[PDB]
Amino acid sequence: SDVKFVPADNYNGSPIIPTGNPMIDGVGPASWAEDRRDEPDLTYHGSHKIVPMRLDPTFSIAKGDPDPRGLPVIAADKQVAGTVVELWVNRSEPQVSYYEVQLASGERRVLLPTGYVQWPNFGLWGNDKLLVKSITAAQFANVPATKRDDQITLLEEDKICAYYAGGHMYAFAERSQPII
Amino acid sequence: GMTEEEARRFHGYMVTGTLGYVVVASVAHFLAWSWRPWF
Amino acid sequence: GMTEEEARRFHGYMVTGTLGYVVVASVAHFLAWSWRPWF
Amino acid sequence: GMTEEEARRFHGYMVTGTLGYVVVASVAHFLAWSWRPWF
Amino acid sequence: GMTEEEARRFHGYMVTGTLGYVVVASVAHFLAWSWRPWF
Amino acid sequence: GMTEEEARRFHGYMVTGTLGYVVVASVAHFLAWSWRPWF
Amino acid sequence: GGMTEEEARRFHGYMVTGTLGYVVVASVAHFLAWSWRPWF
Amino acid sequence: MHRIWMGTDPHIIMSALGSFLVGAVLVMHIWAYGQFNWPATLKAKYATP
Amino acid sequence: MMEYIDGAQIALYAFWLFFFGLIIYLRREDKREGYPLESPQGPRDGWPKGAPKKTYVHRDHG
Amino acid sequence: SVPVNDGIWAWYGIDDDRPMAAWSRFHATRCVEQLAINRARVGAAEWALADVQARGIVPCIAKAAAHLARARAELADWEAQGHRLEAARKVTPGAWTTPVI
Amino acid sequence: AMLSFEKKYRVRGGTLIGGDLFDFWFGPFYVGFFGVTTIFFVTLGTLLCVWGAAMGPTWNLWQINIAPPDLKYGLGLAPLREGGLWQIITLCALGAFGSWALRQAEIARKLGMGMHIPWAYGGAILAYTTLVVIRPFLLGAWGHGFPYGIFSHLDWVSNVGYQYLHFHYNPAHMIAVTFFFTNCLALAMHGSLILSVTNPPKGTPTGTSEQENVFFRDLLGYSIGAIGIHRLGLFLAVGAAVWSAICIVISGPFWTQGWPEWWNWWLNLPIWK
Amino acid sequence: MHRIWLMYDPRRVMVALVGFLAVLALVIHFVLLSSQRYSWIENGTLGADQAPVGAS
Amino acid sequence: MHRIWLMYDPRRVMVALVGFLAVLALVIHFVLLSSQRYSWIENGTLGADQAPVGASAPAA
Amino acid sequence: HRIWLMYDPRRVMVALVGFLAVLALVIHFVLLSSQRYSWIENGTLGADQAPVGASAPAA
Amino acid sequence: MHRIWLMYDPRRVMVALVGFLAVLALVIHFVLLSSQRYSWIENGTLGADQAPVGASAPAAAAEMSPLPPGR
Amino acid sequence: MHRIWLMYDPRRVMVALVGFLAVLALVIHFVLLSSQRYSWIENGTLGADQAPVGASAPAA
Amino acid sequence: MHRIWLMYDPRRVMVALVGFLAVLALVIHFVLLSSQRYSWIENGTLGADQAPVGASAPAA
Ligand SMILES: CCCCCCCCCCCCCC(=O)OC[C@H](COP(=O)(O)OCC(O)COP(=O)(O)OC[C@@H](COC(=O)CCCCCCCCCCCCC)OC(=O)CCCCCCCCCCCCC)OC(=O)CCCCCCCCCCCCC
Ligand code: BCL
Ligand code: BCL
Ligand SMILES: CC[C@H]1c2cc3[nH]c4c(c3C)C(=O)[C@H](C(=O)OC)c4c3nc(cc4[nH]c(cc(n2)[C@@H]1C)c(C(C)=O)c4C)[C@@H](C)[C@@H]3CCC(=O)OC/C=C(\C)CCC[C@H](C)CCC[C@H](C)CCCC(C)C
Ligand SMILES: COC(C)(C)C/C=C/C(C)=C/C=C/C(C=O)=C/C=C/C(C)=C/C=C/C=C(C)/C=C/C=C(\C)CC/C=C(C)/C=C/C=C(\C)C(=O)O
Ligand SMILES: COC(C)(C)C/C=C/C(C)=C/C=C/C(C=O)=C/C=C/C(C)=C/C=C/C=C(C)/C=C/C=C(\C)CC/C=C(C)/C=C/C=C(\C)C(=O)O
Ligand SMILES: COC(C)(C)C/C=C/C(C)=C/C=C/C(C=O)=C/C=C/C(C)=C/C=C/C=C(C)/C=C/C=C(\C)CC/C=C(C)/C=C/C=C(\C)C(=O)O
Ligand SMILES: COC(C)(C)C/C=C/C(C)=C/C=C/C(C=O)=C/C=C/C(C)=C/C=C/C=C(C)/C=C/C=C(\C)CC/C=C(C)/C=C/C=C(\C)C(=O)O
Ligand SMILES: COC(C)(C)C/C=C/C(C)=C/C=C/C(C=O)=C/C=C/C(C)=C/C=C/C=C(C)/C=C/C=C(\C)CC/C=C(C)/C=C/C=C(\C)C(=O)O
Ligand SMILES: CCCCCCCCCCCCO[C@@H]1O[C@H](CO)[C@@H](O[C@H]2O[C@H](CO)[C@@H](O)[C@H](O)[C@H]2O)[C@H](O)[C@H]1O
Ligand SMILES: CCCCCCCCCCCCO[C@@H]1O[C@H](CO)[C@@H](O[C@H]2O[C@H](CO)[C@@H](O)[C@H](O)[C@H]2O)[C@H](O)[C@H]1O
Repeated sequence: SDVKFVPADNYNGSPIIPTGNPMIDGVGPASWAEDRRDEPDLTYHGSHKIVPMRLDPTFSIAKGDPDPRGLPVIAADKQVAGTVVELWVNRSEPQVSYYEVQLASGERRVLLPTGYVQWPNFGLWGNDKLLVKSITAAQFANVPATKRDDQITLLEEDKICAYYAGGHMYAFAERSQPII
Repeated sequence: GMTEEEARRFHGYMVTGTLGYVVVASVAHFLAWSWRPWF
Repeated sequence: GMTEEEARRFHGYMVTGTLGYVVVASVAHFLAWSWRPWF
Repeated sequence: GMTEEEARRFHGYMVTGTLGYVVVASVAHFLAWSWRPWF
Repeated sequence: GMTEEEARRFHGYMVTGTLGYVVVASVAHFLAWSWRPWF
Repeated sequence: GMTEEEARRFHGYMVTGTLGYVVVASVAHFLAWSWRPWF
Repeated sequence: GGMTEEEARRFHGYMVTGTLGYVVVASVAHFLAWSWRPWF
Repeated sequence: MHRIWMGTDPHIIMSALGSFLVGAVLVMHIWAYGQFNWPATLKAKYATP
Repeated sequence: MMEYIDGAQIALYAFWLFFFGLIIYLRREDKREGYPLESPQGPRDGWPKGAPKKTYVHRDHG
Repeated sequence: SVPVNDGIWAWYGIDDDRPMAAWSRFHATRCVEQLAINRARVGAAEWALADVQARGIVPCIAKAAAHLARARAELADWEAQGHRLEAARKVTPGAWTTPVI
Repeated sequence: AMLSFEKKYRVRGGTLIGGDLFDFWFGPFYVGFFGVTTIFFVTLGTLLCVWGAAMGPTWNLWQINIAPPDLKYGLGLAPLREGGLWQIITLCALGAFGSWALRQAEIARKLGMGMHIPWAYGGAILAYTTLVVIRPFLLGAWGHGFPYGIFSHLDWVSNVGYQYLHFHYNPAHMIAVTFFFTNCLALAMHGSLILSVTNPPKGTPTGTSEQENVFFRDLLGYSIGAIGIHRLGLFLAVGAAVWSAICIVISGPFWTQGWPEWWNWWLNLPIWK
Repeated sequence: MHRIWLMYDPRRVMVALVGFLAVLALVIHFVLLSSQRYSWIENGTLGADQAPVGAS
Repeated sequence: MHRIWLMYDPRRVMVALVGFLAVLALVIHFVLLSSQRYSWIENGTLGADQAPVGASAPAA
Repeated sequence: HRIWLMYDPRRVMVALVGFLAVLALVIHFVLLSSQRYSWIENGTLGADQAPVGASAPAA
Repeated sequence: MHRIWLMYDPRRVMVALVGFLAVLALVIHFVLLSSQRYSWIENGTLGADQAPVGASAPAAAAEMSPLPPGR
Repeated sequence: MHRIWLMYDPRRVMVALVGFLAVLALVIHFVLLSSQRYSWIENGTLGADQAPVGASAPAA
Repeated sequence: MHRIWLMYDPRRVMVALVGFLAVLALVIHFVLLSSQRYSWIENGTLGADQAPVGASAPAA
């Protein structure tokens, strides 16, 4: 028994049903491109494209924007998941690709993609906590780990991003059901 | 998934509600017919 | 969800709400009828 | 966080405020009617 | 957050500001009425 | 940092400048009315 | 940075003198304009 | 009979009763001013020729 | 001396033949990923048959 | 420009980060929030310096040290606000029972 | 049939209405409750269009013309052969387009995608609803809608424009046109750039985001960047439809004169009156 | 006969059914409301012999 | 009867109900205001025998 | 009274006020656009002088 | 009802209040300035009996029509 | 009263006020300038009896 | 009064002030130049009695 899903019935257009925890097995909106190349993305000059900002001294926060480091992360159940302790930057097109969150409920640091963070009041004011609608504060403990802490492979990028994407369906049982 | 006795219980309500609606609609047509017949 | 007793008490307000609403509407229709009848 | 005390107290303000508004509006209609009746 | 002490203090400035505004507005209306009544 | 003494001092200037501006605008309206009254 | 209270008063004296001198020129301009073609 | 007031708020009761009376009394007056031709006869008495 | 046939009509059918050629080409390009399709009756290609999956030469070092 | 934390509301004069020596509940709330954030921000900055010293990458060590110093300077700025509000809290009658700092 | 990677994505859940009841596929298509309502309205509307062609003068595709009622019918349903059919088809159209957008929302929720596509389509639905619902309602008769016919609706567009003598002078229309033209330019540049780095001349290595960024920056002087160009393309394409809705709703309900004489306010600014 | 509710969850049918009947009732009323013979808001008081007949 | 509120969330049904009734009430008032016979803001003071009536069938 | 458990007063109060503000503004502008109640221009007319819409023609 | 000051930041309530009053004031002024009767900048010195009043009923001549003949 | 300058930044409110008065004053001048009664650049030398007045009520 | 320059950067104020006076001066001159009475480049040599005046009340 290692197949991640089964057909809901035998008819031709029927959905599949996951056999385990779909966020972890990677089924439905939690699935990732499992064949994706397990190497880092590279710049035009061949250096690692995505690296913690701590390891490239040319990068800095833009003067008008909030510094996310030290801010608390608020998860989907409104509990504090942790605090941001590092930024990861894309060096080909200068931007923040990930926050790295020190978990409050353990010893791990996990990556948090920027596309899953909302700022209070759409960032028009406040700018003093991060909102993560996708997953609960408990589910942060299972965010996929990178093999190293100074680089990330294209496969690890897919696994981490897919994990948060799955939470919009799987974080609470009610999220899968219709509104009416 | 719903059990067969739950389905049987609902079916009794669903038949009765439908037929009650159809009965009320038939009286509405009787009033409309008396006021201004369409045939 | 909700308990069957909590459903029971809610229904009584929803019924009397609907009844009070129908009552005002019925008076409003009789006033309208007395001012300018439509049949 | 609501409580049954907070709810019951707030209900009094909403009820009394609503009714007081409807009283002031009823006078406004009395004045409007006396100036230019719409029936 | 807000204390009742500030909430009660503040309401006193609201009332005096409001009354001053309504007093000025009602003088302004009665001036306008004397110049050119709208009923 | 800002003391309540400085808030009190600034309030003195802000009120005086506001009232002095309204006084100058009063004299302007006195002159304008003398030249060409609008009522 | 900032500005010192002595620098503020030193600036203010020129600022007032500039403003006064400018108002004087504008006053003479308006009186020349008025005696050429009054607007009231 | 008094138990009918148990579980009520007396300030709601007086609010509802008071508002009902204000509504009813106004309606009754504007109706009655219509039927009884008063103050219309009052105005016509003191009106100017 | 052809009354019905005129140059604007001739041009328009010239375009239609090019355009339907172009749609075919684009639908061949659209199948370089995800094809052939899985089916309970075995692989399926749709129509037109897709162009083969490309392999991309990476920048040698930088 | 708008300040980061009051943002759009700074156009209307709400500006709770400004240095305040009188007691004011709004500034106290802001200072408690910003102290916790800046203490965590210092804690992060010195973890970052320790990591880069372990790797030994000199220009990164230099920048991480500069960042830590800057983070300490910002924390000191908020601790100054906390103390001057603490002094006012003790004497202004309506003020909080809990300390600001 | 399924794409080679598709099967693991075909889970239950993400519906707005109906739950598991319609949560299945038919060939490539996702069905769902709004799929069922889509097919209903599409079928009813299309067959009523064929009925409109049958009782009209020709089966010639270009010439079929299902026209709205006379203005005298106001906001009522007209006799079906006198424009009431156009009204029933319009209700089917509104139902079909709304069902399509909600079905897109169900699909996006099932894939863990953002709601950008349903809302972008809402821009087009807004323009259609302006043309057949809002503007005719503000004018007080459904007969102000455009007719359903491949060329007869172009006759309507022509005549509505000349109701304002010189419709090019409509200021919202100038903005809408500028968005449409700017969108098409931006689409040609974005397509060209991605293709030119992914399909370089034979024997050249595959390009990079840096080369794309450098070239673009020589075109406009500034870097738009990867997410920026997709924000721009969405802003331009949807803004074009929104300004189109504005330009037609102000023509008639709010401005009734020729559009050239609207520009009189510019000539009379006090600095140069 | 009750087994259709083992195929179709009744709570998800009944919401669909109500929508269909609400739209159908609105459509029929508006079709009548703007007919000549049944425009009751304006000619409802006529009586059956005076009501229009669509002869031509 | 009350098990309907065990099938459905009462909060949702109340918002659905009030929305339908508000739109329905607005539609009916607009239909009346838009008619001839019931355009009450302009003609509400007319007596029941002077309010408009739509035309009868012809005599033949 | 328990309806206030299901809805936050901080939302409800604004929603109710927003509804009333819109409804009041709608009714005023509908009346102002009428002929009978165009009170800015004609409010000084007596109730017998004020406009009335057309009647049934009887012919 | 002074508990309303517990529900919101009072600084923001004053900003909202000032906005609402300012906008409503400008709405009522420009409505009046657009009317005939209260176009006070042009006609403010007219006496109350001289100020315009909206007509109770326009006349007509039976051959005249304000709108062209329609279809 | 003066504690309002704790609740709001003086430096900031003054800019908002001064900007508002500039805008208000300019609007009122331009509204007057485009009237007939107060087109003072053309007609400012007319006496008050001689200046334009909007059309009156008298009519057939 | 010089404390105002502690509250505001005087170099920001001088820039805002000078720009305001420049625009205001130009606006007034172009308004006057577009007028009839003060079209001074064409008619500046006319005496004060010869210069245009805007239309009066009819007073017929
Ligand atoms: C105006 C200028 C700009 C106008 C701009 C217009 C742009 C239009 C672009 C899109 C048109 C193509 C759409 C498409 O590819 O759908 C997939 C489908 C199937 O192939 P597949 O997807 O690769 O494989 C799946 C299939 O093999 C097995 O799937 P499954 O078993 O799960 O499902 C059952 C089958 C049954 O097959 C069908 O039902 C196909 C019926 C297609 C009819 C519509 C053709 C429209 C051509 C328009 C171009 C032109 C035709 C003249 O598969 C399906 O169920 C697939 C359903 C696809 C539904 C697509 C509906 C598209 C309707 C577009 C209407 C456009 C009207 C303008 O493809 C086809 O069946 C063949 C299409 C071939 C490309 C068109 C080229 C025409 C060139 C001229 C004629 C050439 C003759 C040799
Ligand atoms: C907390 C107090 C209670 C209350 C307690 C009383 C009492 C006690 C009396 C009334 C009376 C009246 N109330 Mg009250 N009333 C309340 C709320 C209301 C509301 C409302 C919108 O909520 C309305 C419309 C009314 C309406 C009315 C009238 C029917 C009546 C005459 C006064 C008046 O017009 O007051 C309009 C309402 C207000 C201005 C606000 C309510 C409070 C004020 C102070 C008025 C009522 C007290 C009155 C002055 C007492 C006089 C002495 C007694 C005769 C012994 N009440 C609140 C909830 N009401 C009197 C009555 O029955 O006369 C026949 C009376 O004796
Ligand atoms: C300096 C502290 C006080 C002050 C102290 C006094 C005193 C003291 C007197 C007045 C007087 C007057 N003040 Mg005061 N006054 C102040 C601010 C104001 C403001 C304002 C916008 O803030 C205004 C409109 C006024 C207006 C007025 C007049 C109504 C009145 C008559 C004199 C006059 O014409 O002064 C013209 C000036 C102005 C309109 C503006 C400038 C204000 C000047 C700087 C204040 C001093 C004026 C005083 C008359 C000087 C000579 C008297 C000395 C005691 C010898 N003052 C400040 C805040 N004012 C007098 C009065 O009431 O007589 C019956 C009077 O005795
Ligand atoms: C808002 C910016 C632009 C925009 C965007 C846009 N359009 C979109 C989308 C987006 C983002 C989609 O997601 C959606 C889609 O799925 O595309 C594949 C769509 C789409 N844009 C479409 C077309 C379209 N968009 C247009 C315009 C625009 N679309 C805007 C300019 C036009 C124009 C200007 O003419 C057309 C024709 C469709 C291909 C598709 C929506 C498909 C859909 O709704 O499907 C369900 C309905 C049917 C298949 C048929 C309904 C039939 C009716 C019941 C009967 C016919 C009535 C009709 C009114 C008759 C008209 C006759 C004409 C000759 C006048
Ligand atoms: C212009 O002219 C044109 C339009 C063109 C002319 C043509 C028109 C056409 C073609 C019309 C077609 C019409 C049609 C065709 O079929 C119409 C079909 C109508 C139908 C089927 C109506 C059915 C109504 C059913 C109702 C109302 C049921 C109510 C049920 C209730 C209330 C109870 C529910 C159960 C509960 C509450 C359980 C409680 C206990 C529980 C839970 C427990 O105990 O556990
Ligand atoms: C132009 O002519 C056209 C238009 C074309 C012609 C066509 C017309 C047509 C087709 C009309 C259709 C009409 C229709 C249906 O079809 C109409 C259906 C109407 C209905 C059903 C109305 C129901 C109203 C109910 C109301 C107002 C309830 C009020 C009160 C409530 C809720 C309770 C409040 C208290 C609460 C909540 C707290 C409880 C305790 C709690 C929570 C606790 O204690 O826990
Ligand atoms: C003309 O043509 C067309 C338009 C077509 C014709 C048709 C028109 C139609 C369809 C009209 C429909 C009308 C309608 C339908 O519902 C109208 C419904 C109106 C309603 C519901 C009015 C209700 C108003 C309620 C008010 C004002 C409440 C005030 C409360 C106050 C003041 C107290 C606040 C409480 C606080 C502060 C709490 C303190 C304690 C706290 C915080 C604590 O204790 O914690
Ligand atoms: C013509 O056609 C159409 C337009 C259609 C017709 C229809 C129009 C309609 C529908 C109109 C509706 C109008 C309306 C409805 O509600 C209008 C409602 C108006 C209202 C509510 C006005 C309220 C004004 C209140 C004011 C000004 C208060 C000011 C308070 C001040 C200044 C004090 C500030 C605090 C200080 C100084 C110190 C604090 C100290 C502290 C903290 C400390 O010391 O600690
Ligand atoms: C066409 O007609 C339409 C338009 C249609 C008709 C309608 C029109 C309408 C609706 C109009 C509304 C008008 C309105 C409504 O509110 C108008 C309200 C106007 C107001 C409030 C004006 C207030 C002016 C206040 C001023 C000028 C203050 C100046 C202060 C000064 C100078 C001192 C500053 C402090 C200093 C110097 C100390 C620093 C010390 C320091 C640093 C230290 O000590 O350290
Ligand atoms: C058109 C723009 C505005 C034109 C008006 C200009 C102002 C005209 C009147 C000015 C009169 C003097 O105004 C007066 O100045 C003194 C300082 O000198 C201010 O005094 C203020 O600061 C002092 C400390 O320096 C505090 O102790 C005092 O409580 C406070 O009010 C007063 O608040 C103000 O009332
Ligand atoms: C006692 C007076 C003390 C000083 C008062 C200062 C008053 C300053 C101007 C007040 C009016 C400004 O105008 C008012 O601005 C608020 C600011 O939120 C707007 O408020 C709204 O829009 C803003 C953005 O613009 C949103 O962020 C906000 O959530 C929303 O409520 C109002 O829609 C507008 O009417």
